[PDB]
Amino acid sequence: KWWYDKGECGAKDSGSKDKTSALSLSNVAGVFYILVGGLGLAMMVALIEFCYKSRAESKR
Amino acid sequence: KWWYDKGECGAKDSGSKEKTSALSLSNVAGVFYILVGGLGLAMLVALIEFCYKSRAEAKRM
Amino acid sequence: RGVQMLLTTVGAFAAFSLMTIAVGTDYWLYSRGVMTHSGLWRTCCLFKGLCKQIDHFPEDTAEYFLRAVRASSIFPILSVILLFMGGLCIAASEFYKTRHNIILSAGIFFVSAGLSNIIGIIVYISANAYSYGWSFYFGALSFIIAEMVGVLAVHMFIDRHKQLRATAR
Amino acid sequence: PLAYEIWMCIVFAYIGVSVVLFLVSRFSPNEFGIFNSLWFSLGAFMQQGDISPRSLSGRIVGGVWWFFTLIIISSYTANLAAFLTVERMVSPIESAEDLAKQTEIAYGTLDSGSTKEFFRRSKIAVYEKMWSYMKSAEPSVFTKTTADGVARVRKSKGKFAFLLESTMNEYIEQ
Amino acid sequence: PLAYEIWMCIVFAYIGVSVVLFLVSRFSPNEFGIFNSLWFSLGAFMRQISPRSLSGRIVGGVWWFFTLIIISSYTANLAAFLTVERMVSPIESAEDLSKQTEIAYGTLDSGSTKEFFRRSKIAVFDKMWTYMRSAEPSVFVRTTAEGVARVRKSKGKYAYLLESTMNEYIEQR
Amino acid sequence: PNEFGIFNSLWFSLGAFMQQGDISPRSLSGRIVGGVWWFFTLIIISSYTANLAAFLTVERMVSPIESAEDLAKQTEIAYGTLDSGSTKEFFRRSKIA
Ligand SMILES: O=c1[nH]c2cc(C(F)(F)F)c(N3CCOCC3)cc2n(CP(=O)(O)O)c1=O
Ligand SMILES: O=c1[nH]c2cc(C(F)(F)F)c(N3CCOCC3)cc2n(CP(=O)(O)O)c1=O
Ligand SMILES: O=c1[nH]c2cc(C(F)(F)F)c(N3CCOCC3)cc2n(CP(=O)(O)O)c1=O
Repeated sequence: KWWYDKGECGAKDSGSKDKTSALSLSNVAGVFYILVGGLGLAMMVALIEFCYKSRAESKR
Repeated sequence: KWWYDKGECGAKDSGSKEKTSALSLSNVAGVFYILVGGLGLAMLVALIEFCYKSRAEAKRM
Repeated sequence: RGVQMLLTTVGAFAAFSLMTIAVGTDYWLYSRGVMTHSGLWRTCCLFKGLCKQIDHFPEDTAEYFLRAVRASSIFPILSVILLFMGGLCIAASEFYKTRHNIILSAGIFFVSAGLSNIIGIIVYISANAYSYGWSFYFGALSFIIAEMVGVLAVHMFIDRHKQLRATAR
Repeated sequence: PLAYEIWMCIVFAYIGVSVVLFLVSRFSPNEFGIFNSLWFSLGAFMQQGDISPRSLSGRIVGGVWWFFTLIIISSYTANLAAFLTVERMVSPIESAEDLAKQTEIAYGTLDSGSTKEFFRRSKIAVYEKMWSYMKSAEPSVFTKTTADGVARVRKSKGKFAFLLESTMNEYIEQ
Repeated sequence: PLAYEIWMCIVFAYIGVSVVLFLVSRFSPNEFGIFNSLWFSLGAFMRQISPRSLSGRIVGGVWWFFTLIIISSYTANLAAFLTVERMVSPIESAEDLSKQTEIAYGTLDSGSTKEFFRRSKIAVFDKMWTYMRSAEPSVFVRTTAEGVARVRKSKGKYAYLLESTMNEYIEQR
Repeated sequence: PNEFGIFNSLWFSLGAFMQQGDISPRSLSGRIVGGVWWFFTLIIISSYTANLAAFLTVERMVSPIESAEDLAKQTEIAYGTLDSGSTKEFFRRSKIA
């Protein structure tokens, strides 16, 4: 009652598992972010260059 | 007591030798040096070979 | 035609100006025993306001040779001299273009000067052994502009060579 | 794992070698374009690769740049392997012999009490070495109050530790 | 190694970059085709044809660097698992016996331990006594060494509860 | 076709077995057989790389025995003294734990 229920902390569950005995994710999300950023950048560059090529070809 | 324990060196063959260093540039600087040397070698070889090719084309006519 | 030549000339001028600014001051920054700036010859702390030549070359033979190269800026000063000579050659080849073969040698000297500038940047980075100053970024951007101006110059040279080969036939 | 500053030099050498390719490929085709030279420089920068040159000079520029970046990314692989080997090193402190085995992270007790009398009147040579460390520390590791030691540990970020009773430690833990 | 859930992220990014590569390659009016673009994305994923559109080639190059970093980190993390080999115990806290039911646990058939679990007021230990008193089959052993042989022949399926001093004594034998 | 020969099929199997590679197929079935075999042997030789790295990491482990605390820290390699003498009397009448 007075050391566990009265206290302001949670259960002794270091977290999900016992320790970090498993896969890394820390760099993974950031490299996903830079991949999505480069993908969207190259997609918009491809879109504007195809728009410029279509405007040049339609106007000879 | 007065030698191993009294002193300030509490190493005592410590297993803790983490030393979280990323990388020294000394492993990279000489590799950059041989890169620049190979690039300059290739530049001068290409220049002398095209100079001899232009000289042979001017002499053959 | 002339617009690309003028763009190459002003790019070479801006690259030479940023190279002079990189030679001048604020090349690197290192917090000494407060922060301090350096320009590969002297150091200036942030008493306060004074400056002093902190380019002390003493405290295998490869370490002493690398220290001798890093001392007195052998690579980037000669690189800037080669860039000035290439700019003078480009200014001499811009007007009264008699022979169409000196432009290739001028471009080769300009690209070799840029390569020596990159090698000197590598030497100055290896001599650092915590942030960086503005003139290192300025020298890097001048290297970028020098590479782009060299690409534009050799593109104009191969266009002039193609025009000469078309007119000779 | 490598740096945040060598990468810009790698990109600078990359674009310089692409300038070399666009120069010499148009100085003697397939690599006539600036995208062709940049794309072959990218293919030489990675392991795999597309358009094979036939010249002496272009192939020797590729051989200079290519084993170079091979050794670089192999060193990246080995360096990341070394960092992940560091990532699963020694478990945290779990015994008094763990405190005796290290000297980087310091520790202290209260300046007075039967806790200090336990170490002062000890007979176990491990605890005798602990009292030798606490009696000869520079500066003094002793705090006047308990909350002073709590603030000393909380302002340490893994540099100073404190010894106390188990009930008080479990209460301050909660 | 390196992923228990991020494999689906890798596959979804593979399909997305394949769709982007097919959208660039087959919309310019050779390398076009949805199976050709998918197989070139497969060729970019592992080590060992090239586009000439100079806009989806940027996508292929960034995916190619991306999976190069992936396989480099894969080699590094696999070496990290093969290096240390510090396997851990599945049970850490006292509530872990209440948290799972695969690995069984028991006490002695007679003694103050069974009265402690029987007359307990904690709901966690009440659930423990409900599980042990209604266990199928009987988890109660006769003697101490019988429970020791039951744990040693369990291979990580059944545990025994006793005093701490006797457990630490048997632990050092 | 291009992989009509037995040497062509064996050579493409060798190219799919290593990292690098030559003659690109165009079929659905041949490309999916290559995709099955190729990531397979990719994981195999990556595991070879990591396993050899682990073995060389083992190769530079703990230095040999150099102190009595090194003897106290291990239990795999046993040790003994003579059955009689002041050597055994030194350990019998010792005070250091
Ligand atoms: O008789 C004693 N009874 C004590 C009882 C307690 C408490 F647990 F709070 F009841 C404590 N604390 C534990 C640590 O945090 C500060 C207070 C200290 C005590 N001390 C001082 P010691 O000699 O250093 O142990 C005594 O002398
Ligand atoms: O007074 C008691 N003293 C006891 C002392 C011991 C010990 F000292 F450890 F030997 C033990 N064991 C526990 C494990 O090792 C084998 C025997 C049982 C005891 N019991 C029976 P309980 O009712 O189960 O506690 C008592 O009644
Ligand atoms: O008085 C003693 N003088 C001793 C002198 C020697 C020698 F070094 F050869 F001179 C030795 N050995 C060293 C080890 O190899 C066998 C012979 C033993 C001696 N012992 C027996 P300890 O008590 O076991 O030391 C004595 O008692």
